[PDB]
Amino acid sequence: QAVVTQESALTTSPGETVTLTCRSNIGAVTSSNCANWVQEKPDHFFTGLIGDTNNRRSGVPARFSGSLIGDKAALTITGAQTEDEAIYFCALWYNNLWVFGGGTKLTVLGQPKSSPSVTLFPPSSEELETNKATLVCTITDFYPGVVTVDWKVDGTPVTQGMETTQPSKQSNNKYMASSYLTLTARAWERHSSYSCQVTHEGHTVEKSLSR
Amino acid sequence: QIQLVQSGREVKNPGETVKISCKASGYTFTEYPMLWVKQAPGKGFRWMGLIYTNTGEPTYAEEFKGRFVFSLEISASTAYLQINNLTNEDTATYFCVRDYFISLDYWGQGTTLTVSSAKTTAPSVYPLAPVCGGTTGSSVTLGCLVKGYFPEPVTLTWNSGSLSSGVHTFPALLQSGLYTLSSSVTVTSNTWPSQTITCNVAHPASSTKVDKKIESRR
Amino acid sequence: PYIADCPNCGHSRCDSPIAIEEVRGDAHAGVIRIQTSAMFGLKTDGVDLAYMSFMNGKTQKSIKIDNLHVRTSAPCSLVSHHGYYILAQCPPGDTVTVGFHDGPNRHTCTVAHKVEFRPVGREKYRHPPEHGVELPCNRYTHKRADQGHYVEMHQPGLVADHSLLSIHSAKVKITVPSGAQVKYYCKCPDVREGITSSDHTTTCTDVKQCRAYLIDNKKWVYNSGRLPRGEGDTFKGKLHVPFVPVKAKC
Repeated sequence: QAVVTQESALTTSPGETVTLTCRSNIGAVTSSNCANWVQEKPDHFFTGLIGDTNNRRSGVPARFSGSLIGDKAALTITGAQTEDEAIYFCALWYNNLWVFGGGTKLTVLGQPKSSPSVTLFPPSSEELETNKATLVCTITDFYPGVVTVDWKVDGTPVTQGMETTQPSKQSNNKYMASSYLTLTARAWERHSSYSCQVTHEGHTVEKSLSR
Repeated sequence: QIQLVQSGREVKNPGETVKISCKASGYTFTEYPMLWVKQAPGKGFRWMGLIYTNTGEPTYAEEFKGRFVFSLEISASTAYLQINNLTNEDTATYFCVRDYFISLDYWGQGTTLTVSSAKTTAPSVYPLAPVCGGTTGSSVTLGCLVKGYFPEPVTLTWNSGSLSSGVHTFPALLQSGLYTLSSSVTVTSNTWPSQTITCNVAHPASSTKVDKKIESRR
Repeated sequence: PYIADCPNCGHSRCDSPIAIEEVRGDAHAGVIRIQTSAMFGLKTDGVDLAYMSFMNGKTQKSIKIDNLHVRTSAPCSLVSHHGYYILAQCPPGDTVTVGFHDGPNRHTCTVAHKVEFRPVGREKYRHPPEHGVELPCNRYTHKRADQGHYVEMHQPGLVADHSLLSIHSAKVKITVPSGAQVKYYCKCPDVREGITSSDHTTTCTDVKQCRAYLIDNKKWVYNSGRLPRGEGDTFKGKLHVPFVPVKAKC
């Protein structure tokens, strides 16, 4: 019966100072709200940063500090780093329960771009023994995390049969994704040239197999 | 130091019950109670309640008083979430968390539930070896395709888990009523096919375990 | 220095540290022995009877006695203080009305008590003269080196202090004086005893439905009727009275 509000997204560059805020719909935030700040890195990875407004969890870099600014709780990153790019959630206590904010997606300049590593595999034979054939195109270590995957059977853009996952964040903070093109044992044996084309930060990478 | 490791992700058809465990490490269980948080797919983070790991009394958020029941295997430093008469809109991830320092200091890994009607289909595990010709670089990428299973989850390792560096496991995705997953691994060109590289797959719901060694196409 | 509920504390019933109990207009010499709930005398620690320690907050304030006023129908004359207790030469009065001046505030305390001063003798004066015969009156001493009686003085019970119950930005937040023992729960279900450092409150939110308590029994008290019992035990603390009634010849 209280609504915590946070900035939606904030973009900064390595070395800058950035402030995230946490607003309560009922009134000014005070020390009896024990503002907590939590960080979510990709992979459902949670860590606590600050608690009780300004207590930094142990092993959280000092570039992170909490405080009350005006009528709201604030988190300041002093010397933001590339590693700080994540979702920050604030939590406020209200005498009997906790209310979490919507979280702020923070983007920090860094991590020089990285091209994808693409590999296309042929349907294995145990699978061709099922009267099925699935060409797997794996794409890993790319950043920025956005790609376009296009399949081309025998020179012709396939347009049905393919499925491409959504970019998932790896540990190093780069992304990955795979695309599947399912044919029939038979569709397989028919056509002759398969190719998985991946477009990333303007360059294209085509990986073709030959049956 | 502090590790809260949670159970793996379940699939359950509407109406069922689930018991999600949270095994605590590094602290004295008894002086720090447990927060249960629901991060629903879109919606963001929500406090489900707190359990006094000393007395055993639970607090539920009003949204959670009813089908939700917190309990603890005190003795083993485990806290547990049980959601009875599962509703389809309970698919989400649930985190256990330690309340300390006027807030929460450590969060668990999460246990994701997918409430969904469906039978039980064992996966087909297929080796992904490089193209029949050449493939000559400083390294080499092999793969493993886990196709057509239900429900979640499956676990996948490489060489019983001794080969973890250079691995990309790709989140399972639903296609035509079944889940499909895949994984790649990259090693130096001297390692393979000199040394054996094996994909290990388990599907608990069907009691299926498959070990598939990646063999050269010729 | 105990604090209790003065009955007509300037306006009405406050809680003054100098809350007057046990008025004794029972002697003859124009004198009354009084007990404040405040313990003036030495400071908190060790020095100078003529200083002044009452309770402000949960805390003492061991400072100078500068502007004490006992009074009745007329302003009385102090005789001596020791402990919780003051002796003062008063005239007759329907009431008794006590008060110092901290300096920012008057901060007095007043009470009903039938007072008279018959001198001993077949003369019914209203006041002691300068001359006349001496004969065996009843009267209290000036002094402190006194053991002729002792009153029970065991612990305080708890006391309220809602300055503790702050807010943790959504939850009601208790704290502690110095690690003292704060006895805590709210109408809702949360922590049920409270023997703690600064806790929070998971369940309730409102300050007005919680147990702001101070089990702070490092120093005993007088066993005033305006004390809540320390429920645990009859702790020790048998403690003398200074102002014994003695057989002075007024």
